[PDB]
Amino acid sequence: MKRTFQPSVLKRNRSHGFRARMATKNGRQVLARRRAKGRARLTVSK
Amino acid sequence: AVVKCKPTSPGRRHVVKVVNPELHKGKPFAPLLEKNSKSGGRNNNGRITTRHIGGGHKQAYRIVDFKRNKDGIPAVVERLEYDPNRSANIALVLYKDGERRYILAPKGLKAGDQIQSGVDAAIKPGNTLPMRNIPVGSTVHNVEMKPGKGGQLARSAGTYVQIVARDGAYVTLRLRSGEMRKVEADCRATLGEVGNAEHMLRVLGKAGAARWRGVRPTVRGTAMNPVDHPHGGGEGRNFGKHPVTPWGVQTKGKKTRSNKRTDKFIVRRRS
RNA sequence: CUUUAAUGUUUGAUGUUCUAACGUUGACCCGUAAUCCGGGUUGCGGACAGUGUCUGGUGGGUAGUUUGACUGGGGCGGUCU
RNA sequence: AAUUCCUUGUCGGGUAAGUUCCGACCUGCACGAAUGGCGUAAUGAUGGCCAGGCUGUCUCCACCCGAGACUCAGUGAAAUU
RNA sequence: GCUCGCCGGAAGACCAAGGGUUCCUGUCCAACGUUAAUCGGGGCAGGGUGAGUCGACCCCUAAGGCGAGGCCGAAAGGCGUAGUCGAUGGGAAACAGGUUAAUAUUCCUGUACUUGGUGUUACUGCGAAGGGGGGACGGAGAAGGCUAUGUUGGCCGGGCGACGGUUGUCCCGGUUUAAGCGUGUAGGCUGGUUUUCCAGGCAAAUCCGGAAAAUCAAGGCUGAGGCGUGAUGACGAGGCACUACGGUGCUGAAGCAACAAAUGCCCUGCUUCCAGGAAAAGCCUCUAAGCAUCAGGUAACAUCAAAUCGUACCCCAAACCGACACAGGUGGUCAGGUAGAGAAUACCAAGGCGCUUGAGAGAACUCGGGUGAAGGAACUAGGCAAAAUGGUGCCGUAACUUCGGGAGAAGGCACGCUGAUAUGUAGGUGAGGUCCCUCGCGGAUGGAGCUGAAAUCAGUCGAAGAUACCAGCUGGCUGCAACUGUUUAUUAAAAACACAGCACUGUGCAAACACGAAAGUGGACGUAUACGGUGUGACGCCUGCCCGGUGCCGGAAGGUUAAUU
RNA sequence: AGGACCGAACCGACUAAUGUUGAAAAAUUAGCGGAUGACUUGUGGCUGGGGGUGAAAGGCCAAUCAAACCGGGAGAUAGCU
Ligand SMILES: [Mg+2]
Ligand SMILES: [Mg+2]
Ligand SMILES: [Mg+2]
Ligand SMILES: [Mg+2]
Ligand SMILES: [Mg+2]
Ligand SMILES: [Mg+2]
Ligand SMILES: [Mg+2]
Ligand SMILES: [Mg+2]
Ligand SMILES: [Mg+2]
Ligand SMILES: [Mg+2]
Ligand SMILES: [Mg+2]
Ligand SMILES: [Mg+2]
Ligand SMILES: [Mg+2]
Ligand SMILES: [Mg+2]
Ligand SMILES: [Mg+2]
Ligand SMILES: [Mg+2]
Ligand SMILES: [Mg+2]
Ligand SMILES: [Mg+2]
Ligand SMILES: [Mg+2]
Ligand SMILES: [Mg+2]
Ligand SMILES: [Mg+2]
Ligand SMILES: [Mg+2]
Ligand SMILES: [Mg+2]
Ligand SMILES: [Mg+2]
Ligand SMILES: [Mg+2]
Ligand SMILES: [Mg+2]
Ligand SMILES: [Mg+2]
Ligand SMILES: [Mg+2]
Ligand SMILES: [Mg+2]
Ligand SMILES: [Mg+2]
Ligand SMILES: [Mg+2]
Ligand SMILES: [Mg+2]
Ligand SMILES: [Mg+2]
Ligand SMILES: [Mg+2]
Ligand SMILES: [Mg+2]
Ligand SMILES: [Mg+2]
Ligand SMILES: [Mg+2]
Ligand SMILES: [Mg+2]
Ligand SMILES: [Mg+2]
Ligand SMILES: [Mg+2]
Ligand SMILES: [Mg+2]
Ligand SMILES: [Mg+2]
Ligand SMILES: [Mg+2]
Ligand SMILES: [Mg+2]
Ligand SMILES: [Mg+2]
Ligand SMILES: [Mg+2]
Ligand SMILES: [Mg+2]
Ligand SMILES: [Mg+2]
Ligand SMILES: [Mg+2]
Ligand SMILES: [Mg+2]
Ligand SMILES: [Mg+2]
Ligand SMILES: [Mg+2]
Ligand SMILES: [Mg+2]
Ligand SMILES: [Mg+2]
Ligand SMILES: [Mg+2]
Ligand SMILES: [Mg+2]
Ligand SMILES: [Mg+2]
Ligand SMILES: [Mg+2]
Ligand SMILES: [Mg+2]
Ligand SMILES: [Mg+2]
Ligand SMILES: [Mg+2]
Ligand SMILES: [Mg+2]
Ligand SMILES: [Mg+2]
Ligand SMILES: [Mg+2]
Ligand SMILES: [Mg+2]
Ligand SMILES: [Mg+2]
Ligand SMILES: [Mg+2]
Ligand SMILES: [Mg+2]
Ligand SMILES: [Mg+2]
Ligand SMILES: [Mg+2]
Ligand SMILES: [Mg+2]
Ligand SMILES: [Mg+2]
Ligand SMILES: [Mg+2]
Ligand SMILES: [Mg+2]
Ligand SMILES: [Mg+2]
Ligand SMILES: [Mg+2]
Ligand SMILES: [Mg+2]
Ligand SMILES: [Mg+2]
Ligand SMILES: [Mg+2]
Ligand SMILES: [Mg+2]
Ligand SMILES: [Mg+2]
Ligand SMILES: [Mg+2]
Ligand SMILES: [Mg+2]
Ligand SMILES: [Mg+2]
Ligand SMILES: [Mg+2]
Ligand SMILES: [Mg+2]
Ligand SMILES: [Mg+2]
Ligand SMILES: [Mg+2]
Ligand SMILES: [Mg+2]
Ligand SMILES: [Mg+2]
Ligand SMILES: [Mg+2]
Ligand SMILES: [Mg+2]
Ligand SMILES: [Mg+2]
Ligand SMILES: [Mg+2]
Ligand SMILES: [Mg+2]
Ligand SMILES: [Mg+2]
Ligand SMILES: [Mg+2]
Ligand SMILES: [Mg+2]
Ligand SMILES: [Mg+2]
Ligand SMILES: [Mg+2]
Ligand SMILES: [Mg+2]
Ligand SMILES: [Mg+2]
Ligand SMILES: [Mg+2]
Ligand SMILES: [Mg+2]
Ligand SMILES: [Mg+2]
Ligand SMILES: [Mg+2]
Ligand SMILES: [Mg+2]
Ligand SMILES: [Mg+2]
Ligand SMILES: [Mg+2]
Ligand SMILES: [Mg+2]
Ligand SMILES: [Mg+2]
Ligand SMILES: [Mg+2]
Ligand SMILES: [Mg+2]
Ligand SMILES: [Mg+2]
Ligand SMILES: [Mg+2]
Repeated sequence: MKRTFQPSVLKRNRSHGFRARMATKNGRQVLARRRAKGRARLTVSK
Repeated sequence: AVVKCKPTSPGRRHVVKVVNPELHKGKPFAPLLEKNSKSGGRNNNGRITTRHIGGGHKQAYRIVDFKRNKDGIPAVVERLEYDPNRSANIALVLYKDGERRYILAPKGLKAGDQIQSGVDAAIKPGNTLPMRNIPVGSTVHNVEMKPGKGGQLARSAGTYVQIVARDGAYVTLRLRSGEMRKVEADCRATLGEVGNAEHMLRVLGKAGAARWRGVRPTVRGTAMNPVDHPHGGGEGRNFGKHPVTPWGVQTKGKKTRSNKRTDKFIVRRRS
């Protein structure tokens, strides 16, 4: 029974990472929404 | 030489293959190869634009001399080879100064022959001349449309063009579709027909034999749902519609050519 | 006034020719170490093609919607002043 | 008849007895020639029918081997009201 | 601790992804563990990961991403040139033994190798953002030579057996050794050498390509394994002394041969087929600009440097994805013995486990199995389930057929053990010895030793000899679809979809068509024997009448007809 | 030679029984189909919601599909309970 979540660090960073949020105009507004909300962690990069 | 295969298997029963024993068996010429990759019918937007493409064997690209540009230097044919990128064969020629090139193989060309290009060449197959110097009525292939551009007409296997009439600065040609076209007489053309005239006698034989050529299955429009194809829908086999394309245009009888810039070069259409 | 020819104005249409607008996914040189782009020499088309405004036709390819009530359950039949 | 309502049409074969099956008739409610017509060797976890072997499927059930069910010690739910 | 049972192509061992202290030691039993707990992957404290050679980093590129200028677009932004990123691919180098509670190709012992920097000496023309070579490449098949490994014999050490026999043709154990260096073997590919010239490689070339002569015929490249050395070493049965009954230290015999043998290596080889099978750098070579007592290049010796990050542990799972200590899922590697065609199957080796509730009893009923008198589908929607056949060799085999098939059609006979032919046969492999030799990992001859099916004849045991596990039920008529294939992840696998084949129709290349306000891109680096759309669906015999209706194609004499004036 | 034949690994999913507050939000056990190819598999990449992809079932697009999920218009409207 294969599941939907198959982990991979390389493809997690290439999609939801910080350097991928800041490349597009709509991805930088995600960070501005999470900075205004007050999130301890902005992106997945750890 | 078409050879029918014996029916030792259901998929081998109807196969007819064309075999040429004079083709080179080893590897092709290294300096004249390149790299091309499959596309799958997708364009730079990522979407499918041409349907029923994808898969197949891997191929290389061979640089063929479509211009036949160097003049006054004879060449001698060395071998006939198999080109996966086209239905005709090719021939590797060696020029007198020591330069090698790939050309289309005319019908009746064999290793040891002589070829020549320019305005002072003889009228023998495989020679390239401007159409001012070619007698009216000759059968030619690899025809040009603009002087210096390169050959564009009659490049498949067994095709040719017929020189019908010369009128000043224009020569009239009969294309394989039975269409009359005027072309500037400065354009070049190669004498003779194209080889591999037996190409059309082959029979693939099985479904898998077409997947080796990157062709994917075609689904009939009437087998889909109404949302998909204008032909879709039905409880049983109901059609009751005028046949059309998947996008809603008459698929039978309706002309689609709309070009007004180059109608002055067409004498009469194929009909 | 009718039927009519002639000198002369208004031009409407039909071809032919030309090159300077315009096109070139023909060849060559330079920026330049570059099959994009730009500039120049040349050949070929040429007031055609094409684009903007207005306009007649076609247009389930797409969109928004309509498709009545009574009724010994609803439809069919009948009815509505 | 993957099509035939009436219909389990009528005749023959197979069964002691056959609304299913095989072969024919034509009266085709409402087959028919690339929304293909009629055949067709091989192929099929394809639909229907008949035989040989085989048997607890059955006449009609009987005994035996293990896991629960039952009693004892420890832990300890649920729908519903 | 002694017995019992289970897995053993895994339920053993090692990598990768993923996780992150679960690793080791001391200590505790509140909560966690489907029960108790002195135990734990639980609580608290301390300890543990050592690299010039393994991986990352680094040089180079594929698909693809971004993109100075640039083209386009109400704005945001889209595409793209020069460039620059991007492995799942290409590029230099290390092996054996010992050691810790926990790390080791990293530490220690022995023996090695690679790439640069500087210095000395000796010869000499060096030089790229450029040319050429190479790197560099498919599927299938077959044979030969080897190795890993295994069996047996010899050798060494030990034993003389709880119950009949066991000084022998008896029993148990061991018989191990690497990278590196020299040799260039089975075998594979290939003609070498010297002069002259050229419209080619964007200029140049002595390099590659081409052309014309003369001379010699063997030159060169690649290559498993074996042998010598590494190694007078390390390892090793066992014995000996204590013990803080965990273990410490010393010594240490033999360490050979034959036969069988891979899916691994020679092999990126050879043969053959059509569907015709990546790029760039590292590397070799050639010159241009420039320098020419210089800088540079080659060689011998000395010496320096190789930084930074990962390294514990989970080994197809109690630590990863499934809410769980969940009968599920997870890429690659290794591959012992007997029987066997086998990586199936049965029993075992190395190794690992008995699945975190037990003790009784021996009711109905439920689940998984074993056997059954006479009958044999009478059951039932339906032979659903169950029962039955099942191997090798030989004999034999119908209609029909597209001549391949049908066909393993159907059906039948033999099968164990012992003896002889033959104190072990045909065959396989092969040491001495003899001769020759361009002398070597050589050639011929020779046959000791080792291994060894299959058959025939005779005898013999049982109810049964393919004795267990394993392992087709068969035949006759008929509808549908030619066939292999695809499909409703999770109630439908089919007659539905596809298919090779056929026909109509559009397209002359800045092609028709499709994604796109556009620039562009696919079609295609293709050119009517090509590409797109539609229907039918192998093959055989064929495809008849209708243009009134709807649709489409061609023509423009006449009527009506928009903006415009 | 073979979209060839029998059959393990590997890929699937035709029948029956159990399970159905399951060991499991699709499995287990016994048989079953393909198994050199239209095959299967690791890593990375590309196509985005009136859109993609589809050997075509209205199938699949993170246990969600005759139009995904999140946030907003928004306290939509509700002659109805
Ligand atoms: Mg792109
Ligand atoms: Mg087709
Ligand atoms: Mg459908
Ligand atoms: Mg429609
Ligand atoms: Mg119908
Ligand atoms: Mg109709
Ligand atoms: Mg002109
Ligand atoms: Mg104009
Ligand atoms: Mg106009
Ligand atoms: Mg509508
Ligand atoms: Mg509305
Ligand atoms: Mg009403
Ligand atoms: Mg009523
Ligand atoms: Mg009836
Ligand atoms: Mg009768
Ligand atoms: Mg009966
Ligand atoms: Mg009767
Ligand atoms: Mg009966
Ligand atoms: Mg009857
Ligand atoms: Mg019946
Ligand atoms: Mg009948
Ligand atoms: Mg009849
Ligand atoms: Mg009729
Ligand atoms: Mg019909
Ligand atoms: Mg018809
Ligand atoms: Mg049909
Ligand atoms: Mg028929
Ligand atoms: Mg049949
Ligand atoms: Mg099938
Ligand atoms: Mg049947
Ligand atoms: Mg019968
Ligand atoms: Mg019977
Ligand atoms: Mg019986
Ligand atoms: Mg009973
Ligand atoms: Mg139980
Ligand atoms: Mg409660
Ligand atoms: Mg066992
Ligand atoms: Mg097994
Ligand atoms: Mg890790
Ligand atoms: Mg912890
Ligand atoms: Mg502890
Ligand atoms: Mg207690
Ligand atoms: Mg407890
Ligand atoms: Mg702990
Ligand atoms: Mg390394
Ligand atoms: Mg990196
Ligand atoms: Mg790129
Ligand atoms: Mg870009
Ligand atoms: Mg820019
Ligand atoms: Mg790079
Ligand atoms: Mg890599
Ligand atoms: Mg490498
Ligand atoms: Mg070291
Ligand atoms: Mg300790
Ligand atoms: Mg360890
Ligand atoms: Mg070591
Ligand atoms: Mg060391
Ligand atoms: Mg040490
Ligand atoms: Mg180069
Ligand atoms: Mg490679
Ligand atoms: Mg080959
Ligand atoms: Mg050996
Ligand atoms: Mg005794
Ligand atoms: Mg005794
Ligand atoms: Mg022994
Ligand atoms: Mg020994
Ligand atoms: Mg040799
Ligand atoms: Mg280079
Ligand atoms: Mg480790
Ligand atoms: Mg692991
Ligand atoms: Mg394991
Ligand atoms: Mg447990
Ligand atoms: Mg588990
Ligand atoms: Mg074994
Ligand atoms: Mg067997
Ligand atoms: Mg019982
Ligand atoms: Mg029972
Ligand atoms: Mg009985
Ligand atoms: Mg009995
Ligand atoms: Mg009996
Ligand atoms: Mg019987
Ligand atoms: Mg009956
Ligand atoms: Mg009955
Ligand atoms: Mg059955
Ligand atoms: Mg059975
Ligand atoms: Mg038959
Ligand atoms: Mg079977
Ligand atoms: Mg019937
Ligand atoms: Mg079929
Ligand atoms: Mg499926
Ligand atoms: Mg289903
Ligand atoms: Mg034809
Ligand atoms: Mg045509
Ligand atoms: Mg059809
Ligand atoms: Mg037909
Ligand atoms: Mg007709
Ligand atoms: Mg008509
Ligand atoms: Mg008419
Ligand atoms: Mg008309
Ligand atoms: Mg096959
Ligand atoms: Mg089969
Ligand atoms: Mg099979
Ligand atoms: Mg089987
Ligand atoms: Mg099913
Ligand atoms: Mg079922
Ligand atoms: Mg199977
Ligand atoms: Mg199964
Ligand atoms: Mg992936
Ligand atoms: Mg869509
Ligand atoms: Mg699509
Ligand atoms: Mg439907
Ligand atoms: Mg909607
Ligand atoms: Mg809201
Ligand atoms: Mg509300
Ligand atoms: Mg509002």
